[PDB]
Amino acid sequence: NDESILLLTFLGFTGLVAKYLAPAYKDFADARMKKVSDVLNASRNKHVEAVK
Amino acid sequence: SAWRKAGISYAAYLNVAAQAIRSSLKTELQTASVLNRSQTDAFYTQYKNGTAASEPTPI
Amino acid sequence: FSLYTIIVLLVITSLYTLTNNNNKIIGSRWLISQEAIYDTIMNMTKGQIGGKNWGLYFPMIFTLFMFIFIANLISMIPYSFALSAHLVFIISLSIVIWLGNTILGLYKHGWVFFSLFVPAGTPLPLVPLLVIIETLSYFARAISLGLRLGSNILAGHLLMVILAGLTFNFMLINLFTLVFGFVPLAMILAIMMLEFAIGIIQGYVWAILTASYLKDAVYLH
Amino acid sequence: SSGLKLQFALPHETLYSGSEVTQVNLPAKSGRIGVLANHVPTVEQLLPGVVEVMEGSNSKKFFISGGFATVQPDSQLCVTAIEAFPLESFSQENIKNLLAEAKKNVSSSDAREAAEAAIQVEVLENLQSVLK
Amino acid sequence: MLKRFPTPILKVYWPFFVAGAAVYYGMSKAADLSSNT
Amino acid sequence: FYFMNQLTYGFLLMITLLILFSQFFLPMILRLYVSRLFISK
Amino acid sequence: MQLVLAAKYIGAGISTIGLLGAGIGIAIVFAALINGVSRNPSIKDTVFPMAILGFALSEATGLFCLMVSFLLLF
Amino acid sequence: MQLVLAAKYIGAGISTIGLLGAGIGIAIVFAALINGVSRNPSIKDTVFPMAILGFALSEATGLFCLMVSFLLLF
Amino acid sequence: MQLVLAAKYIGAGISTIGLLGAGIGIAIVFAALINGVSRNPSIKDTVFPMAILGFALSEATGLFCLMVSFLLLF
Amino acid sequence: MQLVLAAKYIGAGISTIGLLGAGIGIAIVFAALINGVSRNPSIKDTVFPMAILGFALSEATGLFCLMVSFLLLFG
Amino acid sequence: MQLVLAAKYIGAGISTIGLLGAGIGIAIVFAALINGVSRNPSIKDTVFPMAILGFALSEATGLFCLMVSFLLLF
Amino acid sequence: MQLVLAAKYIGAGISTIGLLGAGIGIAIVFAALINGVSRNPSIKDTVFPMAILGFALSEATGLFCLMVSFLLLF
Amino acid sequence: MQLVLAAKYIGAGISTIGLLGAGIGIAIVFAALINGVSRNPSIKDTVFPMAILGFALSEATGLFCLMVSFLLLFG
Amino acid sequence: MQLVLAAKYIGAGISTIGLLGAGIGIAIVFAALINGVSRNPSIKDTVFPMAILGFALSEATGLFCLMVSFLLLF
Amino acid sequence: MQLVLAAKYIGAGISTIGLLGAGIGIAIVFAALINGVSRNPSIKDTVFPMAILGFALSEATGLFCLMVSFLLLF
Amino acid sequence: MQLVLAAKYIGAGISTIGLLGAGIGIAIVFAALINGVSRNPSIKDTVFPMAILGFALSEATGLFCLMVSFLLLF
Amino acid sequence: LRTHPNNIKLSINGIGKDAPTFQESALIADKLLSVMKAGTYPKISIFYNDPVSSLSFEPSEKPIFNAKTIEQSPSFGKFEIDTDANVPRDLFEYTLANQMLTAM
Repeated sequence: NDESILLLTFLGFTGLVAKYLAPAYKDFADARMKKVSDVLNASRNKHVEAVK
Repeated sequence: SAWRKAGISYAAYLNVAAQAIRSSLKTELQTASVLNRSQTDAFYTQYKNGTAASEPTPI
Repeated sequence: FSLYTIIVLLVITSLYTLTNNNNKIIGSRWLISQEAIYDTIMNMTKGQIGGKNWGLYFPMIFTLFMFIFIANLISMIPYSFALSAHLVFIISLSIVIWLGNTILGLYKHGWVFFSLFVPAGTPLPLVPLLVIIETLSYFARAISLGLRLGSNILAGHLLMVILAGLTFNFMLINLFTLVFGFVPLAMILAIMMLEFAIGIIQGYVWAILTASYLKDAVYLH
Repeated sequence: SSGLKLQFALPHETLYSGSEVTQVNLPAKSGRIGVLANHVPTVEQLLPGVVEVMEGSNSKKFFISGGFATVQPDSQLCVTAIEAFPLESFSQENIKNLLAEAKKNVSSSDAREAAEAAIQVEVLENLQSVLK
Repeated sequence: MLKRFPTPILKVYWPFFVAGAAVYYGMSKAADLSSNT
Repeated sequence: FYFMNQLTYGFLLMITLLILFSQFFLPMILRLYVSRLFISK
Repeated sequence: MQLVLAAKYIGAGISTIGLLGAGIGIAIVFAALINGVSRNPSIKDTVFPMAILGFALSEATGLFCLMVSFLLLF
Repeated sequence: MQLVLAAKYIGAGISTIGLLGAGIGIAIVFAALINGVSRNPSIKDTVFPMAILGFALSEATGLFCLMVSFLLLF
Repeated sequence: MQLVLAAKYIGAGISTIGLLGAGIGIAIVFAALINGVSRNPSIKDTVFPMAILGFALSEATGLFCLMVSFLLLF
Repeated sequence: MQLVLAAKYIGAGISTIGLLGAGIGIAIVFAALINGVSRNPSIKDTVFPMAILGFALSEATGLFCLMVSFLLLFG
Repeated sequence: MQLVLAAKYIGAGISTIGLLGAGIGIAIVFAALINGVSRNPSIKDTVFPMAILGFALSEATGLFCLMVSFLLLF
Repeated sequence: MQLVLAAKYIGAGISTIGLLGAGIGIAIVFAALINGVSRNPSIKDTVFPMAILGFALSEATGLFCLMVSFLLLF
Repeated sequence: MQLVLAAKYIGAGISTIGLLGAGIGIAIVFAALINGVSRNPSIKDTVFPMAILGFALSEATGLFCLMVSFLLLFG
Repeated sequence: MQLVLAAKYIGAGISTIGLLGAGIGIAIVFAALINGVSRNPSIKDTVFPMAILGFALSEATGLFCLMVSFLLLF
Repeated sequence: MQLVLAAKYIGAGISTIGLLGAGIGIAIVFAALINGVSRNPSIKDTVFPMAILGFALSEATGLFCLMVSFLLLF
Repeated sequence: MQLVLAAKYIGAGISTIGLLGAGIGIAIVFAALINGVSRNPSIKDTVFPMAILGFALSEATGLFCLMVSFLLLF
Repeated sequence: LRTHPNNIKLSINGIGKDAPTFQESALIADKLLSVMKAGTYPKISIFYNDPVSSLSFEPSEKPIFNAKTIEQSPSFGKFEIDTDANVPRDLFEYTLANQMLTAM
């Protein structure tokens, strides 16, 4: 069936995405989360040192 | 030819070219300046934070 | 087709409404997927239409950008949502954008807008030819925007459809149950990764072209 | 400007400095370049070879040992040089050939010395071709 | 959560609205003239 | 040439994009950015 | 009308050939554009927008070739 | 009506000849990308965008070139 | 009676292939232009008008090809 | 049979001239590869993933022209 | 009397295709203009008139092929 | 009746025209390899082994055009 | 007699194709001429003669095709 | 027996074109050969083997049209 | 008897497509020639011999196309 | 044999196109040759045998086009 | 040594024996660009005194241009360059040699 091969192929690209794109994108996204967190803590540090 | 990649550097290219030009010439052309060019005694030494002299290797 | 166009409205409305657990400043896992694209959009818009009134003339280029890139995204589902295989809407709104920048130039400049078809310095004996040289290209690039997106998306939809229909004797009766007999599936998967790539890149490049036409409209070159 | 103002300089004895010159054919990094008048500005290294300087005098062969093809927009070409080349005194074969053979024989040293030996062999071949 | 912000509605997109009206007029006039269906 | 449900509905929907998104979403992305700016000074 | 439509279709099919040059040239314009912007990182602001206008005017030729192909078809 | 569909098939073929321009264009834009990054490493993160746009445009030329083939074919 | 129009269509379709010549013309003109403006930004206002006239005349040849295509068809 | 199948096979023969572009494209792809890597060897790790992207896309368009030929040769 | 003018139109078209040489050539010599004048703008007036007199007859090559096409048409 | 085999034969003949891609392909890749080895004598051992992969890829287009031609011969 | 002149016209057109080579070459040769004079402004006086000689004989090559097109059209 | 032989001759005549690949093969192969030996006189024993391999593999696919043409001519 | 002489005329007409070889060849050989002469004029009498040999070979290819066109014509 | 002879004439007339291989080939090989002898004179005796080798091996391609054109003629 | 012993990392002796020679200076430049990799540092400072006519001296310093500021510059387009020739690095090494030799 034409509709049989299509669903299997879509499962294939979902598996490929989870195997390759999902980990790399996860690392990039978590790195950006971490960068935002450290700049927030740097802002807090600047505030508390200025108050001190 | 391969001074940048395989050779030492471009300065080595000029060094070898000048040495070949001076040495491979006529006997009467080996003047005092050519003698100074041939004679090299730059004993460079690698110092450090504690002035650890590695070695005065010839140039 | 109407119910299918509402679906893309629901998916991208949920991009933020159904994403932020408490609207945290750190951002959720799907708020990032939109602020990153927003950052890219603001970056190359200030790159291309950089100067005054760029901010006032950014939002509709942005709106076209998400329109087109989720429109390409929904063309990955196997019952591909490639505008229900009609794709004439791209042409109609490309003509709409052409009329929009034409009116932009005619109001911002007026009679100076006719100087958009002639550059700053041209030879006197050669200007009457180059004016008509540069005019018809401008009125013609009102279908060039449409056929690009139409080409890529529906070409992909019909090539996967054609490959799937052509895949009749691969494992049922054919004894070659290996990649030699499974070339259809292999090139289908290759052309689908290609399709995703060309869809995202073509959305970005059409954003560039629309920004370029807006720059030609609000400014003079 | 009419012609060129060649500035041929050496660390020991400069040759020319703002002197009128017609052709300053010099061995560029790729090949050799012909300079006649108001040449396009450019900066590029020179391999050793004859720097042909046509002036009011007769033919003047000037083999170079290193320099740059630095030309100004105002036709003030400045060919830096290290070693001069007398028209006839420098041309000798016995000592050059003996040194070339000796260097080829002692060219089997380490790779750092091997590259220098190969470059010396190539420049000796260039000298032999220049000898004519 | 949901913020209704006052943003330009037609101050900058008005030529786009004229273009939309023009395309509506073209579709309406071509539904019987240029349709040929 | 039937375009009643392909042109009109899509056109209205893209007005919904151009209005609702530019009123809500890009504004609150920029609100996130400017709030980060404000806390960062 | 049979051979007439056949030749109209053939004429459209050959008219679309008028875009091989457009296809390679609207690519080489950006190719040399990125080569130049690599030569000077900082000229992008002035080499980009006019490169895009040259792009539009270089896609124009393929644009008219498909226009005449459509005229042959329709 | 047999020769009409025959000429439809010929028109589709002579139309899909025109993707060779796309084939040259994609390769040449990527070629500009690669030698530009090669001669100086620091420009790659700026050059890659317009390289992939070079792909997008060059392929799009072929897609709309044999779009008249598909219309001819279908 | 009908293949006369068929030959008209074929001639127009083969005539509109000169458009890609103008496409190459204008495209390589722009590519050389930005290659030569990347070096010496100062040489821009003198390479502008003559660039304009050059791609103008290349597109003029291309549009004359389009015009003879139209004349053969019309 | 007859002129319809004859025209189908004529189209099958003609459609392969599009592979000119694919072949020349992969060719100049590797020509640029070899020239850029020869300019400096340290750039190989940055150019190789873009290199694989490039030649993969070139035979992707080659695949496009060959399967249009494949469809054109069949019913 | 019928295929007479049919082949006349065929010949007019296959003569009008002959504009590629002029189209590419005027622009390639003009690309030489661009790169040369970028190398040195001081001799712009030295390379300009030769260019004019050259690509004028380069377009005249077109003009001869167009004369052939017109004699093939009328 | 024999037109099917006849058209198969001209189709295969023009399908051998797919070999130009591979021919000029081998040409340019080998020549650029020669240039690269000339520029860097020490890079031959790192360019040739990768070059074999692209040689297989460029024979691939040749044998693809060959086998589509063969489908029209046998 | 009709196919005679019909193929005569077809041959004249496919002969006047051979003018594309001239239309390319006559321009590229003096393209390199101006490139050289840009590199060396004072060398025009000597690079002009043989460059325009090749230029004129390329005109002649194109004129062969023009003449044979006229022969297949006016004879 | 008549149109089949006609198609055989036509196909051989058009297929023998495919040696443009071998022609441009030798073209740019010994172009790079000469360029490399001129710029690198010492590098000859390396350029020449790859050069003759380039000649051989370019002419192989160039004459892979010629030998099928002979198979198609006879 | 109409179609055989028609074939002769058509073959004679297409035999002139070979002029790309001759014309482009002479053009490029003197393009590189004058580029080299400008890069240095001290080797005029050495580069001229293979230059006149270059006309000889390229115009010889031209004469081959001429004599095929003439033999097909006569 | 009537239409057979006509197709033989067409086959020769389309066989003679392929001389472009040799035409561009030998020409650009010897353009590189003259560039190489210009840039350095010491490489002349080393490149010239390669030049005549390319001469022979591309007149080979010219000769194959010759006798495929002549085989159908005779 | 007595001012900044930590900063110094290379010393060369036996240079001021007599009038300068080009070979020794060029070899010193090669060693400096090899072991210290002067290309990494955007700015290189060379210290050398300058007498006006006879008596008065000043510590004149001449800037050194690296390959980074040669491959790109405000006016690098005026002078024709060959990308394949690697003229940025070539000119960087040439100026490092000539300026240092004449400075010494």
